[PDB]
Amino acid sequence: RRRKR
Amino acid sequence: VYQEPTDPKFPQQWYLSGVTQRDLNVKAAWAQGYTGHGIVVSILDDGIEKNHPDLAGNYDPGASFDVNDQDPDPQPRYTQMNDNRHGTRCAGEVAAVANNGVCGVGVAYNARIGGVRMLDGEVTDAVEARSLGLNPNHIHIYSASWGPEDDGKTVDGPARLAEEAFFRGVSQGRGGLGSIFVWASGNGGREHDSCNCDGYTNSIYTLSISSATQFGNVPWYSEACSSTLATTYSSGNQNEKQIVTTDLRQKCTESHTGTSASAPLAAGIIALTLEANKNLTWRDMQHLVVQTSKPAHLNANDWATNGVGRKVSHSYGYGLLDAGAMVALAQNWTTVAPQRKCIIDILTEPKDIGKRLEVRKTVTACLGEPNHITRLEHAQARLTLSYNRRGDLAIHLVSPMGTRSTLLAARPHDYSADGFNDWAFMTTHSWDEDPSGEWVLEIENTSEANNYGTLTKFTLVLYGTASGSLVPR
Ligand SMILES: [Ca+2]
Ligand SMILES: [Ca+2]
Ligand SMILES: [Ca+2]
Ligand SMILES: [Cl-]
Ligand code: NA
Ligand code: NA
Ligand code: NA
Repeated sequence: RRRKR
Repeated sequence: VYQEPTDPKFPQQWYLSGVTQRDLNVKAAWAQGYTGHGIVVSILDDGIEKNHPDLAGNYDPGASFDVNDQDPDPQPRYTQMNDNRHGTRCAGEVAAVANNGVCGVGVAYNARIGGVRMLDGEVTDAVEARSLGLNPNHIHIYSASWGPEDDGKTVDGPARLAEEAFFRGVSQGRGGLGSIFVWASGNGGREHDSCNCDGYTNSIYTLSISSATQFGNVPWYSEACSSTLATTYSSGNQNEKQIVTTDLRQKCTESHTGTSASAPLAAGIIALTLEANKNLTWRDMQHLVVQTSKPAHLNANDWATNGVGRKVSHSYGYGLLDAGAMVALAQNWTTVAPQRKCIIDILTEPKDIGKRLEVRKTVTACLGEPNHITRLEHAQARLTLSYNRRGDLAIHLVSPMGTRSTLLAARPHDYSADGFNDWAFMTTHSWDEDPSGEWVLEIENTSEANNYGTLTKFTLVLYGTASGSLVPR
């Protein structure tokens, strides 16, 4: 994903 | 006489209080009467279990939305792997209900808590912007335990809509006082990542928060950089305790970990601080953090004293948050002057980097102009350069008061030949210094390889004011 947890 | 919470897992919340002094001094704030009443915090994450027995009492639908599915209900999507537990864990750190016989307590256990479901799906620029810009006259504090990949080779930050959301939030949010954006500085420690290569943490509009282990050490996942402002406790090795919070499926966990746990604790402390003075601006809040944070007994090999006598580390910023000190200093805080911005274009010609490049420049910091700055807040070195292997570069910036900020440390995995395109490396380490005088930028090849490139632009951007200084520490 473009942003990660 | 203040009575501490009776919740069953409160005794395991070692980071909130204790005789030992290895805590965030949160009970001291509670005893002054600040528990978060009237403050609204939103967790921007993968959802929030709004019916959790330790969140339902504080849940605020006005602080919540589901951006992934475009509906008001941020309930997490339930899966066998419990993938979407992350936001619920973060929310309980801020605002888990107190004295209800369930799990532990939030830092701001009387605050109102919401969540934006935005990580469980494609996280586009528009998705971030709609989450950062959610109900900005109702939500006071936004907490983000997410960001660009921590592989140690990415350089990425907010795209246009997200950056527009940051500026709208700090300018018009919270009645013109400015939305408070709290960010986790990153989990890229094992990859030798730098949190200055993350535009969210590197932003001046976010309070970037790093982690310390129970025994006061730099956790394995920690990223060092100059943009980090302060620190809260989180997890470490398996002999060190972890974070206690609400878990998915109405459970309680004592094993919340990583950078993800540090930002919500900071958001809770900032919520207590806002209750103590609701008129604080977004910049006020950063000043409070700088002045009150505590280096003592945090172990790092890079502690340095800046030009105004404050100890600062690239692992920890100004040190551990101190909730009691925050709420005390907030009560009679005088609002800072409007923010000035002094732009200094440094280069008169491109410069070959080679093995080592040093650029010296004496500046007046807009002397004689309305944007004259004698009291620095953030400073940026906005750099445009080409290089054949980006991760071999180390970049340092020295202020006129002698404070050396590491803008970029070597990143072994960063093989990129794409260089930096006006990347705004930020340092908090010269806060309250006079920025008049000689600044020094150093760019060096840390490898033995015959690397090559050119620095084509260096803009020094100074933010701050011209009044209100304290006698140096
Ligand atoms: Ca939904
Ligand atoms: Ca509870
Ligand atoms: Ca990172
Ligand atoms: Cl600006
Ligand atoms: Na404003
Ligand atoms: Na930041
Ligand atoms: Na000077």
